[PDB]
Amino acid sequence: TLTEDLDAPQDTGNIENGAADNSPQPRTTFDYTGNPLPPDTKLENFFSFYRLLPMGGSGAPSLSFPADEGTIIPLDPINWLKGADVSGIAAMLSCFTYIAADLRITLRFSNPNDNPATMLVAFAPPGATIPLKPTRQMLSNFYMAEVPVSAATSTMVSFSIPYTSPLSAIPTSYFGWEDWSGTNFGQLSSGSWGNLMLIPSLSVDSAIPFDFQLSCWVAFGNFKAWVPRPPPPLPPLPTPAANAERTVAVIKQ
Amino acid sequence: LRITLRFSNPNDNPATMLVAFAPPGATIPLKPTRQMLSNFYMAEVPVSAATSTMVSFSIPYTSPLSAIPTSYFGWEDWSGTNFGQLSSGSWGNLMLIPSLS
Amino acid sequence: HWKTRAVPGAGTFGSAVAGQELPLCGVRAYYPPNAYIPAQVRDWLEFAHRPGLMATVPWTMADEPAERLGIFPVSPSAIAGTGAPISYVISLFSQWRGELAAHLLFTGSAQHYGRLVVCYTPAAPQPPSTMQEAMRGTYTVWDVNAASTLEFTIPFISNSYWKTVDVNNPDALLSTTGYVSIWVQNPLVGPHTAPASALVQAFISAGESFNVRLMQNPALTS
Amino acid sequence: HWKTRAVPGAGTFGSAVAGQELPLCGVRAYYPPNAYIPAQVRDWLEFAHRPGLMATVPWTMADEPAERLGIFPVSPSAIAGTGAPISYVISLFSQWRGELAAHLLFTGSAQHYGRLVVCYTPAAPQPPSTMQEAMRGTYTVWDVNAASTLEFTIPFISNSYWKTVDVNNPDALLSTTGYVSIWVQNPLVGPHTAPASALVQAFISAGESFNVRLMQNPALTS
Amino acid sequence: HWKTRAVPGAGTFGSAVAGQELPLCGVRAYYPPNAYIPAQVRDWLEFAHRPGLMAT
Amino acid sequence: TNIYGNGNNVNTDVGANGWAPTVSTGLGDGPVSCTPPTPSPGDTEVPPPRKPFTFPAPPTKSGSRFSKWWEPAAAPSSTANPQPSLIALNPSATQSGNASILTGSTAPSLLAYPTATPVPLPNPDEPSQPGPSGDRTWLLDTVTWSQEFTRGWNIAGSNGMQWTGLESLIFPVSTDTNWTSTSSPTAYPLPFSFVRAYPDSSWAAMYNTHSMWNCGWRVQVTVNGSQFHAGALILYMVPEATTHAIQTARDNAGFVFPYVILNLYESNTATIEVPYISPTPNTSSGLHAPWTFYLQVLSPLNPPPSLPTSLSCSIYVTPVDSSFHGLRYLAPQ
Amino acid sequence: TNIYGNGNNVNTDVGANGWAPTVSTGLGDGPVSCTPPTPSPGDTEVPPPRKPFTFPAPPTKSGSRFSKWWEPAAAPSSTANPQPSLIALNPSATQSGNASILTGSTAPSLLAYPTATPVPLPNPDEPSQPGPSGDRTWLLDTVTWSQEFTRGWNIAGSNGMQWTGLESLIFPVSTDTNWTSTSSPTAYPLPFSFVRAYPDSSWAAMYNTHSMWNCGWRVQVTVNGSQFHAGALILYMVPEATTHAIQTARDNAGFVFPYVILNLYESNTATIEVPYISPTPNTSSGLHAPWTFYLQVLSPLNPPPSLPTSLSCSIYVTPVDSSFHGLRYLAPQ
Amino acid sequence: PSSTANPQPSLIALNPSATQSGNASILTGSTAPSLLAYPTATPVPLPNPDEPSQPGPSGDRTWLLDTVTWSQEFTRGWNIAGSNGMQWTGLESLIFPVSTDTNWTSTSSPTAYPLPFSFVRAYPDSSWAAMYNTHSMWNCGWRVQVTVNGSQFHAGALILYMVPEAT
Amino acid sequence: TNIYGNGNNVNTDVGANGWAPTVSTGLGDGPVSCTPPTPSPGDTEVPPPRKPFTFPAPPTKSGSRFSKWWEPAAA
Repeated sequence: TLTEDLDAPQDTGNIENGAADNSPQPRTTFDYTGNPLPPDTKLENFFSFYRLLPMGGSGAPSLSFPADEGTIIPLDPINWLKGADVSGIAAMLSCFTYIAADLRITLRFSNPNDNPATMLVAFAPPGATIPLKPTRQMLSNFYMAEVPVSAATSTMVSFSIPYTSPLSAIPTSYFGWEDWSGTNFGQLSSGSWGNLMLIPSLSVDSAIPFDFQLSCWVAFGNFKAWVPRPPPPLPPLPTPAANAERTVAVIKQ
Repeated sequence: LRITLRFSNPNDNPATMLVAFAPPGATIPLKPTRQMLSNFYMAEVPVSAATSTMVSFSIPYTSPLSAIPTSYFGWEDWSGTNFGQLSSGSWGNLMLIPSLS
Repeated sequence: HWKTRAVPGAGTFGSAVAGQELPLCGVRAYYPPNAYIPAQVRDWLEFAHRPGLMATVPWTMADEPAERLGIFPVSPSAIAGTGAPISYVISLFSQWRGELAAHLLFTGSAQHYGRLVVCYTPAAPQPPSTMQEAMRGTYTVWDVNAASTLEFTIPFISNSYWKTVDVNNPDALLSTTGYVSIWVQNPLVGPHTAPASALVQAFISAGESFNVRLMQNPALTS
Repeated sequence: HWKTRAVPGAGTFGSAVAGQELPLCGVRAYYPPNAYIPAQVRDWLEFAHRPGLMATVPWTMADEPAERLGIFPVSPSAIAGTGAPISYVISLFSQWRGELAAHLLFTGSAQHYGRLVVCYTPAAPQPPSTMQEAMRGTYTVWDVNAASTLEFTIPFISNSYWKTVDVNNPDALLSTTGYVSIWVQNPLVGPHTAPASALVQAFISAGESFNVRLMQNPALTS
Repeated sequence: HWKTRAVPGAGTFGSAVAGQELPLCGVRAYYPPNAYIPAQVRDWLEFAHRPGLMAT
Repeated sequence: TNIYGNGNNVNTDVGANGWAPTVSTGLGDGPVSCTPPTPSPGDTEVPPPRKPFTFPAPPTKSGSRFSKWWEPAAAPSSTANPQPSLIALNPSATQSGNASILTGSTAPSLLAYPTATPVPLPNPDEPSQPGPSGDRTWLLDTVTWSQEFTRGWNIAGSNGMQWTGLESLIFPVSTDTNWTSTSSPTAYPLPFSFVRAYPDSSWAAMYNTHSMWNCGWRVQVTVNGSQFHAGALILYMVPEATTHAIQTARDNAGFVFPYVILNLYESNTATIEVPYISPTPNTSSGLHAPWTFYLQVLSPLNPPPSLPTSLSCSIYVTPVDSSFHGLRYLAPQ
Repeated sequence: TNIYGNGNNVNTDVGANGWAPTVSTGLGDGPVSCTPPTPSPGDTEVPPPRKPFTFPAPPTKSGSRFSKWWEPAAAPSSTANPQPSLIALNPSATQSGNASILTGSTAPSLLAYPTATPVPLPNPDEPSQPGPSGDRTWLLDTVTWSQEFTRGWNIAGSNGMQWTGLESLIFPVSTDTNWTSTSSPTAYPLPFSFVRAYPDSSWAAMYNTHSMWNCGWRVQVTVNGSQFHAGALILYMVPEATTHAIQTARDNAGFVFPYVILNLYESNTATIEVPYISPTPNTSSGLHAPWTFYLQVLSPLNPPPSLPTSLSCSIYVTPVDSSFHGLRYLAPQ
Repeated sequence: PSSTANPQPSLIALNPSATQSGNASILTGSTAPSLLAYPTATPVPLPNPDEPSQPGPSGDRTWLLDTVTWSQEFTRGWNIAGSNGMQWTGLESLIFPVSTDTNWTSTSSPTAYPLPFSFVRAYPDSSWAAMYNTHSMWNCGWRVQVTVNGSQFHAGALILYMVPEAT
Repeated sequence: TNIYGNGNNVNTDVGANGWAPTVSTGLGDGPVSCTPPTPSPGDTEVPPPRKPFTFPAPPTKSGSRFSKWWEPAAA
């Protein structure tokens, strides 16, 4: 403090080194004091909450698979970023290259036609051959779930998948190939958390088979993210131009 | 503040409400979408087809005002008007979007 | 047999809740050891301390001493439109408190001279008008040759212990603090071999004590 | 796996019950410290001790010694119509026991003289008629110049340990106690410069030991 | 009486899960002793060490 | 019996315990709850006049907590004695920064709410406080009392805001449009109507350019009627609210606030000592006036016949232990 | 309270405990989780240059565990001292295997990420590492700087891969089809564009025939403008990703990577020290280039009038603590 | 000081320095001569009995007076000043009361600014200004600071006299 | 076995214990119940002719319990 100082130290510095100094300057008449950090910042606390992933290569939020045919629902974190929205789970993982967690899915699906039904949900650990046309006997060895779905609609279910990847760290972006000879550039099919293949069933087996509709929430746990990348762009606000400078920094004056 | 809300759908089909809590202050999207609404906090309320399906909630005290006024004499915006009320003192907002399969 | 009655929830799926999912695997398996990947990130504030570039401000040889180069107004509304870090982090959370430092480079010839004033004026109905009125709240008259960079500190001076992140109502209480500014004081001088103009670029990185809480979807798109 | 049978309740939502609501948040957050806001209220009886104004009673220079200024009858029915505190608190609860004190101001010239009698007559089929019959149960003959105010105490004399708060059946047992009263005794005297009349205002505030229980909606509207 | 709300699973049959099946018998009965049958196999890797003929 | 029976004495959860390892466990869930933050230090200033101004927290360490990934390692009214009527002497006096007010007879004087404990300030700066000027007792408009006012008439001088002004005040503050109308004014909000009529005073000089302000207030009214006059007044000193929510043409239960009846029988004077009640440590300048001072009539004063019907009175208002934080260009208000 | 209250401080299961006897019990079920394997020994090599090469695990025991059924029994930037402009002397030098680079003025030099601890290798073999050659500082293409480049122009020499080359590169590697096009090239991936132009060097001789390779990288650029020039550059050294996901015509937040601004005001030089970040201990040869080195313009250099507009610069790239595992026939790439 | 043990380098060398105040502060490069004119005298008991009212900033920090333009045609001892100075003839026969605007506006002005009088002018809003009007006797120590940055090739000099009271 | 087996000798809840920390807990709920008030003193008179007329409770203290918000400290 002391108020008026002739000799007080300068605020000059250098930001050219990679490291940036953010410590507060000791200005006179100012008592700068630290603050405790509230625990919404830590990752493992912030990613433990469910969020909605974009389904398929594109065309989120929901996927509609016709009856009698299973959809494989790839869990590649690289497939999510394709056609990824600016805001969502999709674009948050774009900040880290490598992530490791036990991915907990909760998926819900609503059958428009009115009869009760059962989905058979299986998890094929990476990598595992997905049968081209799944059969109840073949699909079953992997791991089982039987989801009774309410006749009207909206029957949920949750899952807990441990971390099976042999990559140690699954990349959210990969620059290079996969096959030695083949192409498949820019992605790796063995880094991820299995696949969920699911085959619907109907006992009545009525005509007008129709199509089921679903969407799923995904929340990591025991999360670890090894190297950062810059977050995606957020569209800026419009310029009011009536009275500027109230919001939106002016410049070039 | 602990809310318990119930809602009854006159038409007969089962249904689901998606109940979210936007902590004060938070921008409420003008037209909510399932993806946008979801980040905040989630609830899935299955509602009985006939009617009367309830649900409860527990909301901790999020206000930065320390104390929320039940009457406020003064303005809110510096330039704007909004006299006699403050939009940042309260307990979020519950935005909820129905759905039918 | 125990006896139980069903609390009215009866199948509601929460976002934040304990357990609730049956395991879909077994044979718990260890994850290849991964001690070798560096720079492990444990926080979202570990971004807030890595700077980002708000705006490039032109500086010119022929200019008056009173003109203002730029006047960004501190806010979750104004910073979010820049695109830097903390532009994003402030946006992804619904409340913030702390003191965010604003660095300023100088990109110019080794021979240039002049003084930028960096004013910080806490909240008020109209913005500043001139250096004379604007230059009150705080300032550091900064020479352009001492270190090649200036580390300023935007204090946190305001009522509440927290500040809301608001967009649709930007000029609202608790949603803003005062304006910053950059004013000419002594215009450039230099030999006639030296370049005509020199840019001044302004970085914003949240200093120590910057904190946030209460998750919300990014508040820019919405 | 445990085994359970469902008690017939099966989804009834109570008013007073433990838990029953899934948390809709997490990241428990501390509330800015608030030690500086004074006069923190911990009770509903902390209102009952702050007086309120029942009625203003006129007093006049030309009057007989036997006339009665006012005769409020104690009750949750009579007090509730006044609008004071304890008018409201008694109303918002369904039973009350205790002794509620009745203050009386005197607003008048420094020179006035006279004696109000404050009678308290416990329950009986008809009300009082005259000071002679009314003035039995208890009274304090009060001079109008000693302190400028009189602190009386309406005792609690009645059968049961509690009293119901009833409205639709006001003249009912356990719902009332006796009447109060204010009777002239010695009419005003004063010099002929002094004002003609002087008002006497009567405050009611529940004294010590006043208690209540068993919540109900305010019993006035209903 | 305890009070419980039903997590959304509500009757899903897992593959790997604890219990979930009511016993259909009782009178627990010992299995004739069987110490005499040799070459008890405890692993699937105990096959991996027994060779097989790829190609001639 | 561990972590059970919570919020005892009632069959409900009162959130007796802010947090337990037990609540929110996977097996069972209770309602959530909160705990106090302790934002370390700061010029501990909250309610006057208990504010020390010394910061408990260490200053300038700026330690931080999380380890950055780019660094290798880092670390009365009792009936025992009754006050006599105004005939008896009973001297008293209430002073202030310099100006002081003597009185005779009996002067009711109270301190409305006991002074609360201090709390650490959110912002870091040194408050600038001025000894008088900005202290002492400032004289607001002297209001005339008249006989024709019935019960609860809300008498006020020329500096009060009008009834309709208490709603839809407009911007910014004093436009002179809401302060001039037929029949006015009902009452004066304390922060807004003090600056008006006193721009010269330092308190006035301040509170313009300083943004957030902190003051406790004490109001004093003086009415001396002759030994033969009879009447009463009330000083409510209502905390912030619109009059419509505070009181409408009733004023019957209005004694819950601070009141201190004047009662022209035994008293010439009344005071109130009010610590300031506002959310957040410091209100913003030019808006949000927390206290509003109403002056009402319990009983119409009927003067001795043959003497003038009107009677005069004044209102003395003064800050207590003022403070300010932050600077900026001058703002009219 | 045993095995309860998990992942404290939040109302959720954070998987604080990898395993407990309690979780997955018949009575109640929690989410699953994992624990580290410790695949006993192996030439403990992971990140340069902390790699010891000595195997902790016993070698040659090959004990096994399960009992076979056919055997009977078996067993800075601190403001304390600010770096002067390029006028002042302030010598510095950064050496390497043999070649070394002197500098004057102020040279910003950093080590991007702190060196991680070693981890046991999956495969069993002895890594073959060559002292220089394969060390020292190799000179990549000298790129010309020009005035007409606006902000974020991505200047690069003749050895860089073109923009469209960063997508759909094709096989195998250099076809010369993606490396020659009008206006190029945007930037050079570090592993791929180092072998190109340096087949003779041993590092080049290796990495062809050795399959998996392990190297930390350090890049250095040298620009000396006259005391009167003004401009800036940035060295991003972006980890692996397509440019489209990394940055598109914006580069506004791109400082999250390592950066080390050149800033032709006070500096002639910049370096970066990067440990290699890739999944699995060792990347495969001929594919998967983890680091990519972008060089961008913050502000257009406007030269002193009457002097030539162009300005020249070079880029020095070198490995750190190389290693290799496994052999095979020569592969072009 | 001025001791020949260590000589201050020319403006080419870096040599940082800064001089702060209540809130506002002024950085500088090169060499900044800064002195304290007279050593602080000891206190003495006040004649009057009262408590002084002193304001922390506002009324502290650094107030910016008029920015004066320097021109080449000024010979030695030209007394350059801005728009807030009192004119030469104003230094004699000022008149009452204080600023009449008659002595502050004339062809060619002004020679210099008396410190107490020309500070209030141009700063009525500041608290120091709010004070010193209504408070009668005032007590302040003063510090004045001028900032001129010419290019490495300019050559010149200035002096700051800070003359005590006299015509 | 704590707070269990209530109203023994019958398969029902007899309200043997008026109150326990255990009952009404969030985890489980039992039927409610009551306990005697003891309205301190008063001329202890109820059934003749055992009535003493002497008040056990202190007379004239009128202590009260809750602390009024307008008093600084009181006890």
